[PDB]
This record gives sequence, structure tokens and C-alpha cells, in this order.
Amino acid sequence: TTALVCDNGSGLVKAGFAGDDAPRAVFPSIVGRPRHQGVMVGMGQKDSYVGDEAQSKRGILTLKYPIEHGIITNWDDMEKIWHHTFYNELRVAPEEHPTLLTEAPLNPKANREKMTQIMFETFNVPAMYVAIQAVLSLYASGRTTGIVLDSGDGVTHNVPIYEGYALPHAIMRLDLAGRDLTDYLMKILTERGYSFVTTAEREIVRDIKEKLCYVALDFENEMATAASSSSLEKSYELPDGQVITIGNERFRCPETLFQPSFIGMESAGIHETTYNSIMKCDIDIRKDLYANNVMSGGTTMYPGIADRMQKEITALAPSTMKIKIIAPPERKYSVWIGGSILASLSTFQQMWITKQEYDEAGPSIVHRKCF
Amino acid sequence: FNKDQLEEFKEAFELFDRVGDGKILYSQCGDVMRALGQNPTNAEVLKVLGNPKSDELKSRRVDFETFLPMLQAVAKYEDYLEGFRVFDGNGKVMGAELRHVLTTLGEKMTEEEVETVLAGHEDSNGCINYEAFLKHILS
Amino acid sequence: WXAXCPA
Amino acid sequence: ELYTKYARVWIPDPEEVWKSAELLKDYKPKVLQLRLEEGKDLEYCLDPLPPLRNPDILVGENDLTALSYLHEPAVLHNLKVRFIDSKLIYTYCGIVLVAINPYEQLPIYGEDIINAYSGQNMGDMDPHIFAVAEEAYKQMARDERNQSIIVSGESGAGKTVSAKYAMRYFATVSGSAANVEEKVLASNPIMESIGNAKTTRNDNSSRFGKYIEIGFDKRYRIIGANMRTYLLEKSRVVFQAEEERNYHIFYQLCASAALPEFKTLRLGNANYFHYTKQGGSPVIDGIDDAKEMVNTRQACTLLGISDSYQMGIFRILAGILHLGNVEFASRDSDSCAIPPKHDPLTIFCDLMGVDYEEMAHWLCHRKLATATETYIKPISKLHAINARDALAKHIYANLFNWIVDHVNKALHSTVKQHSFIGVLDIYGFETFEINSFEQFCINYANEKLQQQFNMHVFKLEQEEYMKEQIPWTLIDFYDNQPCINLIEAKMGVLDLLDEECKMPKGSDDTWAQKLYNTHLNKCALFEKPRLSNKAFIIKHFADKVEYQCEGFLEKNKDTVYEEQIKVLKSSKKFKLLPELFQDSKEHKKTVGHQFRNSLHLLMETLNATTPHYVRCIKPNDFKFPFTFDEKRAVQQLRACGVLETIRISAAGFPSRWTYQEFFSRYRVLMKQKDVLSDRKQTCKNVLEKLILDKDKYQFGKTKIFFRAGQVAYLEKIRADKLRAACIRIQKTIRGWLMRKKYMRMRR
Ligand SMILES: Nc1ncnc2c1ncn2[C@@H]1O[C@H](COP(=O)(O)OP(=O)(O)O)[C@@H](O)[C@H]1O
Ligand SMILES: [Mg+2]
Repeated sequence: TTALVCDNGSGLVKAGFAGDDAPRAVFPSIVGRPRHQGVMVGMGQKDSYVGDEAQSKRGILTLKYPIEHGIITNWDDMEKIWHHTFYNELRVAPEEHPTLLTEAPLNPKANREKMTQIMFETFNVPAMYVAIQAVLSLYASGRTTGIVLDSGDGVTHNVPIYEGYALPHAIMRLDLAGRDLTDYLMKILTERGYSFVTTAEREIVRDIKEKLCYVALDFENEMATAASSSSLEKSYELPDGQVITIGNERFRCPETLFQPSFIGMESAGIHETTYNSIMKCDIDIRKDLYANNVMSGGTTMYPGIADRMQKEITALAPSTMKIKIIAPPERKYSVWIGGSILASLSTFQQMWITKQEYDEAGPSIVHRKCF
Repeated sequence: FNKDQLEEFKEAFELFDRVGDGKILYSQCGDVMRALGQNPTNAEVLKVLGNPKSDELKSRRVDFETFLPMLQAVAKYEDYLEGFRVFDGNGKVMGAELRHVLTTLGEKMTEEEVETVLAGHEDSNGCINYEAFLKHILS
Repeated sequence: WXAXCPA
Repeated sequence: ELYTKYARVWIPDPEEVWKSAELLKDYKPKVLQLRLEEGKDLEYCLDPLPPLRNPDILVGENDLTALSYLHEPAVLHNLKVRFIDSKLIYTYCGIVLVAINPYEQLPIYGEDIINAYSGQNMGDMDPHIFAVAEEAYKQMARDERNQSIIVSGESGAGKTVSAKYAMRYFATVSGSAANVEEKVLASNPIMESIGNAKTTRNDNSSRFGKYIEIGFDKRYRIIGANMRTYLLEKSRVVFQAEEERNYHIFYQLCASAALPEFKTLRLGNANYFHYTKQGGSPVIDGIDDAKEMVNTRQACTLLGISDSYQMGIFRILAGILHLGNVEFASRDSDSCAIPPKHDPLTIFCDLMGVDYEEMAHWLCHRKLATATETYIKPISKLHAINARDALAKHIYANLFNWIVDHVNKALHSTVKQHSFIGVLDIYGFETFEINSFEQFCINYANEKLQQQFNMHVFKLEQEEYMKEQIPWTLIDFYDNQPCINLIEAKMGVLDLLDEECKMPKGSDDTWAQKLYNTHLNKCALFEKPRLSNKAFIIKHFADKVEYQCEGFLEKNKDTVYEEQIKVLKSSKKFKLLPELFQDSKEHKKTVGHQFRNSLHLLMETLNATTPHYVRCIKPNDFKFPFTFDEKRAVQQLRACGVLETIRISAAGFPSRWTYQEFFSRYRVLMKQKDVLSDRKQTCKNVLEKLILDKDKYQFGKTKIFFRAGQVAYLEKIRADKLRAACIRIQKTIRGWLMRKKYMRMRR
């Protein structure tokens, strides 16, 4: 028997079997409904669409994400995503073998309970576990001492880990993510007189951000350079074949992680939260945390973000500390690679919450047995 | 023992004196007891002698007076038959087997002693009537 | 969430 | 208690483990006076008891279950006398034939003797290997379930000789002419050269199980033979301890580096290659490696491997050797490079016919791919090294399987196989001063096999009890499953090894801490040495064996990056190399998991079949013929499991006697007032007097079964009674003759 691993994002869901090295199923965790009157009759069309369906047909649809900021906002949509995951794409009977689920730290307590309840009652999974995303990235990157900057859609967080001990008081969560970069990118795009007003082109803005955006190694000199000449401008075809051309704006969007004042967010950027998370640790371990500083999740994929991170923490690190950034190319998948290897450890097999224990205890078992 | 018995026993003891001093050797004590009708084991003889060591057993000489308590101490049929029936149940015993056991087990005797006692008692097949041999050796 | 934010 | 004058007992002696001592005076409830060759009185002193010796009637009988006291000294003495004083080389311990290596050539295998043994019942004759083979052959004919013969010992012990003669017997009694024996015998030099190794303690150690199926038609003519192999020690290819070597063939090549044929291989001496050099032991004295190569090639040519394929084999092996020398510079913590024009890689690529620019890239990077996209990721120098060594082990294992498939291609025969008889050659149990993963595997295989041997003997001695109506409850089973559950099962010592193979920054230090945390005071067969936090002890069926964890992960790790196999599969220069990889998770599986599966395949093969066992013993380290070193033979008897088998047997009813033979022997004890017309009720009354309790023996329909010891007690009372009767007779004769001599002095 083999466990299922499904890393559940806030825009993208990644699933497969344990001991696989890359997930078999990846699709956007997106649900769509038709917003129009039908003309034809005898078409046999179906009510609502999931994932690559709702990507393909998006111009006909309205698209909703059931997860925002790592909180499952509507269970009645999410259950469709899981039903598509297990039955349609994987071709698996989830009643046969256990499942592992991944979650951002410090999110609402009820989220775990209700996800457990749905797993045991609806899917009848034989055993279940949930793991903090930032832990798995250390399994994936091969380390036992780490500080982890994990960002996707919905959530960013830092979690320090030293030789297999977490440091709960030092967890930093920060609600800034690719969705908030995208919403800001729409407004900055409007400055050049392109206007994107509904979800079906929000899905285009996301792709523009993915291909074209990049992080200035120092912002204001390059801001001046791009104002001074068109050399940094680059262009993109919309679906209709309109070329659109974008300049200083393409670095200006992914910067805002480092200056959340642009979004009107109160907190400091990811560099200052990473530093404060280290400094909340005690001094015996800080020297080792400075070397084991690990990028994870898709929002870290922007070119330059490692160099900008290394420079901007170096300016805060005491100069003897040779701080080092680890940014492997897989890292968009690293959380899943970690859940894959964790679920395959023999030592883990004790750890699962079995249905016997759930029926004995009810959903509150999760807080007790899990992290 | 009465005076007559003591006289006959003393005379017999003196017959075993090969040196003329009126004494026998320890090694003759057994000979005197058996010649006088006792059938002690070697263990009983050594016990009544006090388990002497080799040197005094072979060269220390004792007179009749010291022998007498020993004779007294040593002095104070169906089993014999069953013992012979051990080596049979047609009433015979191989001459080879009796020779082997008497010269190789227990307090081993010489082949010549066994030939001497067995002389004339075995037939042409080499079988001994043990009841007749027993009566002969008990007479 | 339930308070300080849309979720 | 009952130790008395003229008892015999064994002194434990350092020089030759047991020496015979006679009890000089009776025991009473701490010091014994004893009589010895070193002195008529020598004294022996007793811990807060001496092993009592068997009676003279029992010693030297052909079957070590016959004896009444079952001891290391008694077994050793029986085998010693039978071998030395009678030059008899075969003995039975029950089912097990024990063969003591004569190490001198002998006439005992002649055709007159084959005729003498053929058609017999086994229980009639004196033990001989033909008496095993005939019991197999007849059971194969008498019932459908076919038969297998399991030969176990050290390689010196004579497994080759006993297989040779087993096949000779099968062929001759079948009356088959053809070419089947000679090819199997001629196969052995290649199977050694690829499969046989020099361990620290033993030369020509065999590091795999070799299985030969002699196939029979519906008429029980020999059709042909089929070879299989199992349990191959893949890790020896790339790591060896002090004064080991890897497989002989690499040294047979390096010795042959001078020949014009091999000039293209650019070989060196065996100190030149990282895989050969590590042991520090290039030369075995007395071996003519240069000619042993020729003795290999002759066997290849007799089987039918073309000279083209032979040059393919030897060029792949030179490939492996040159691959081993490729050396990685660390570029970073998590990056490496092969240096420019690196000479070993240049030679490897020229031998194998692949693009240097691809091998240099793929040896230093791994491909990650998913249905959407693919990433190339660099790997640490350690990972690159481990992947190179796993590639080398994968090539070698495939080459071995290929040569064994061509051997079968030669030996296979057209006719449909009605049934077959197996001859299994497998290494014996192994233990050394410094003890390591290789022995942990060898001992796991021996535990697995000994569980079968216990099933087998237990089932047969449920049958033999039913045949006599004796209650099964008296026989009780002795189980080694609690050890096999410790080694194989989940959270077992292998499973925690494989789990740390992948756990991040796993190490030999942490692995032992996991062992201690999981088993230390939880499972009574696992123990820790006082002085060390790096080692552990498993109480096997035979022994406590101490294993040391250094290098115990690194030997376990095998993983192969598929893109390197794909590159070698895309080679175009020569034909064989694409042939090796004809047909994933096999690339993921560790050496330990591959071994545990190979052993499951072996056990599923043997469990299909009715086993018969042979054990083979090496009497001395120095190759002296017809000498028997008790210090060596005791270690060999423990290592063959024979002493533990006997120790199990002594728990039940070792000694078994037919009522008529019992009556015949012990009538000397029997009062003719008692003795009936009917033997059986006579014996049943006599014995009830002679033994304290019924439970100490049993009455069957046709046989009496005694526990250990008690037949020597009956011999004691027989000897004491008979000697007392001799005392009475002899004192009567002595007294009568002395009395006569007195009358003779009167006369
Ligand atoms: N190659 C890329 N470059 C820039 N942004 C990306 C890239 N890939 C994904 N993203 C953005 O990051 C988010 C998805 O990242 P992901 O790690 O899958 O989040 P999660 O796994 O939590 O759903 C989306 O906002 C997406 O637009
Ligand atoms: Mg994520």
C-alpha cells in the first residue's frame, strides 16, 4: 500500500503517490460556473468545471478560487476539487490507501478539523495526516537545520528549524502572495492604458507576471534607468494577438514583496521578517540559520530574488556571518517532494491518524496527534 | 576359634613363611586366608590390611598375631548360579568369552590362571557346563 | 478568516 | 547426580577443546580427583558440572542421534574417530548428512558402490552421498513433489566434489549417457571468476547461491540442466575491507594486461584502479592468475561464448575499472565538475562508445521531470560518487545475469521437463573479528533457511510419531521466527537502514541510535555492547554476532540515475552493451531490498520442493590430509548449525530402539522369573523397574523411545551388574587356585 500526497496550494494543487519524484497531477485549484444563457439544445453541457476544464473554457465562465490565504473559504467547492483529484485525474479509490495533506502554519484551528471530517466521512480515507508546508521543504532540500521562506498563492511564512526542532514562537506569517502581486499588477498595468477587470483576464495577468516580471538587484537605479530608456521594455501577445509592451512596471510589480507599503500593507518585507525570525532565535543557532537559508514555493521563482535576498539580509547580518541562500530550481515542487519522502519513511507509519482513532476521538484528534 | 583351630591356622601360617622368621608378607595374607577357606575380594583384603602403600605391602613382614585380627575381620548359592547364568540359556558358556571377561574385566586375572581353572571343563565345541564347573570349584 | 481580513 | 568411580568425563582444555578424563573417586555434594594421560592423579575444580561421556557401545556408530549424551565433545569425538581411525568421511545427524572433507582422493565413488547404493533403502546402508541422492531420486518417483539437495558449508569444504558426485550418481542410475555432467562441471571456472571472491579469512569464498536443476523426462532420463543464481553480493564490486579482494575476474584481467588482445583496454596493475586497490592485497600467493585467465577462456569456449562476446565481456569489465577511476572536483557544496580531458573518463567513453560531452554532463547532473516540464538539477560530489558506484554495481549485476543466461542457453535441452532435482550450493553461516553488512546478509539468509530446516524436521518427526502412535504433544517446536521478525519485518534492522538511506543527513551514527531506541530493551534478541555506541549484537540461532555500523549505510545505498543507463543503452560501437539492458523501481531499490527480494525468490523456489540437506566441514586451516583439528572443526560444526540442531534434538527422544534389539541387549538385566513368552510386555515390565518415571521414555508400537541420557544409564547398570558378577566369579577362582597352590605346597 502507498500513501497519496496532495500538496494543496491556494491557486494550484499538486498530487501524486508517495515515492514518486514529481507529482502526476497538477492543475489550478479553480472552480468555474457558466455566466450565460445557453442557445443550443441537446448540447448535454455540464453544470460546472474544475481545473484544466475551467482554464480551457474560461471566457464562457466565471472563476472562483475556493482557497484564499491558505483558508478553505467554501468547502462545497473544495470537495469538488478533491473529488476531481482522486477519481478523475489520479484514477484512485481513496478508500484503499492513506493520504497526506499540507497546510500553512498558524491558520484557523477549525480548518484542520473540517478537512479531517470531510476526509473520513466523505472519502473514507483509511488514514490521514497534515503537515506544515515549511517542514517539508527541509526534507526536500536534504537538511535538518533550516530557516525557510515559503511563498505561493495566499500565504508567505518563515519557520525556523534547527536539528529537527521547530521554534513555534519564531514562526512569522505574512499574507502577501502571487495573488496580491497580480491584483497590484492589474492596477499598475492600468497606468499604461490596458484594463483588466474580470477573473478571466486575471488569469492572463497571472501569465504576464509569470513570464515577464523580475526583481531589480537595486530598485531605484533601475527605476531611473528604465525611465531613461526603453531598453528594459518587453512585449507580450494577448490571446487576440494584441501586442502589449511593458517597462519599469514589470520589475515594479514583484518588488512589492520587499516594500509592502506599495500595496498599503503595514508590515515590513520578507527580508525584515526573515531577519526578525532569526533574531527571535537564541544566539547559539543563529550562525547556523544564516547558512541554511532556503527559498521555497513559486512566488520565489522570480529571477533575481535570491540575489536581492542575499544582498538585503547581508546589509542586516553582522558582517562576519557569511550568509548563504539556497534556491534550487525544483523549489516550486519542493513542498511536494518533501511530502513524498516523508510519507515514505517507515518511521512515519506509526504517525498516521487511523479511522479507528478518529471514530474513537472525533475531529479534535488532529490538534492532539498532529503538530 | 579354639586351641585346635588356632594351632592348625598357626601351622598353616608358618607354612607360608619363606624366610624362617615365623612371618609372612602382606602379599601372602590373601593366600593364607583363601587357603584356609575364605573368599575375600582384593578390596576386602586391602581394607583389613589398612590399605598399605606399595613399599610396606611388598617388604614389611608381619607375624601370625597381627594376621589373626585380619582373618577374623575377613571371616565376619543361588546368586552364584545366576552369576554364571549371566554369560549363557542352554547351560553353556563360550571359553573365549569367559577367558576375555576374566582377563579383561573386574580384578583382571591372568590367562594362565583361567586356563588352569578351566582345564578339563570345556568340551570339543568349546562350551562349559557352568553348574558342573561351579560345583567343582565350590567343593 | 473571520475578522481582520476578507477570509 | 550419580557420578561414580570409573565414570568418564571431559575436561575443558584450551589446546584441543575437550580431553577425556576418568573419574578417580566418587562424587558427593567441589573438587574431583581425576586420572589422565598427563598423570594418574590430576585434580579438577568446579564452578558454582563435567560433561558425562557416552558408553563405548555407542561411540563410532554411523548416526549421531544414536548417542545417549549429546555434547560438543561427544559429537566432535565421534566425527574425529570415524575420520581419523577409520578414514570414513560421512555421518548422519538425523536427516542431515555430514561430510567431513577428506582432502585426499579416494575410491569410495566407484561404480561398484553406485550399484551397491542404488535401489536400497537409505536407512539400511552406511551413510554416503549416494544414499542421499537415491532417497531424493526415489521420493521424486514415488510421489509427484520433486526434490532438492541443499549443500552448505565453507567453499573449502568440498561442495564442488559433492555436487560432481551427486550428478554422476543421477546420470549413472538413470542410465543416461548425455553431455550433461561434463558441461556443468566445465562451467565452474567462469562462475567462479565472475562470482567467487577472496575474503579475509577464506580464499575462494563463493559470494552467491548457485542452483542447478537437473531435469528429468517422463521416463527419468536426464534431459539437461538449468542454472539459476541468487543472493549475489553486489557491494563487494566497489568496497572491500583490509586484505579482501573483489571478484577474481578483475585481477585476472589486470594480470593479463600485457597480451596484445588487451592493449586496447589500456589496463594497469591492480593497484592502479580504485576498485581493486582498496584491499591492499593484489596478489594471492600460489595462484597463477595469468593461466587462470586461460582456464576461464577455455570454459567460455567449451560452453560456446564466441570470442567476440568474450572480448565484449572483458571490455565492459575494463570499462567498469576505468569508470571507477573518474574523480570529481567539488565546484560548490551542491555542485561538482569532472575536470577537463579527464583521462579515466576519456578511456571509459572510448571503450564504451558514448559521447564524452554527454557522460560528463549526466554523471554530474540529475534530470527531474514532470508531465508539464523538466528541470535539470546539480548534485553534491557525494551523490555523484554514490551514483557512479551504483552504475558500476548495476553494470556488473547485469553482466553476471547475462553470462548465466548464456550458460543456460548452452545447457538448455529441447525435451519437456517432467520434473527436476535441485542441487543448491549456498555459503554457510559467517562470522569474523570485524563484522559488516556482507555477513549481515549472509546470516539473514542462513536464518531464513534454518527456519525451513526446522519446519522440515518438525514435520517429519510429527510423521514418525504418528507412525508409532506416540502423542504429538511430547514433541515441541523450537522457533527462530522471533529473530527473522527482528531482521526482516517493518521497523526491523533492514527497514531502519533503508529508511535512513533517504532521510536527510542520515548517517551511521544516527542509524544505531534509531536501532537502540527501537529495539534495545524491547526485543530480547537485540543487544548492545557495553563499550560502544556504534555496534549491536544479534543473538542468532548459532551465536551472538556483533556487527559494526561504520560504512553500513554506504554499502546499502544503490540508486541509479536513469539517464546514465539511457546513455549507455544508446551506445553504438558494440553489440553486447545494449544487450545487457534488455527488459524504474529496480533503479530505486537499495541493495538490502534487492537482497530481501532475491531471498524471497529463493525461498519460494525451495518451498515448492522437498528438501534434503548436506553439511560440509573443513578439518583444518593448513590443507593437511586426514588430520582433524578440534579447534577448527568445532567452529565449523557450530557454523554449520549442526551443534544447535543436535542441541534441539536432545530436547526430545534422540535414542530409539526396536523391542527385539532392546530385549537382546538387556536380557542380562532381566530376571527369568519375570520374562514372558511375549517380548513386548516383558520389556514394558522390565523397563518400568529400571527407570524412575514413565515420562522419561515412551512405548510405541514397534520401537522404544528414550530421552537423552537414559540409554547410558542402562549401560551403566548393565556394566555394574555384570562386573559385580565378574567380581564374584574371579574371587572364587582366585581363592580356589591359591587354595590349590597351598595344597600343592603340602603336595
Ligand atoms: N515561474 C513563475 N514565475 C513567477 N510566478 C509564478 C511562477 N510560477 C507560479 N507563479 C505564481 O505563484 C503562485 C503559484 O505558486 P505555488 O507555489 O503553486 O503556490 P501554491 O503551491 O501555494 O498554490 C501563482 O500566483 C503563480 O502566478
Ligand atoms: Mg505551497
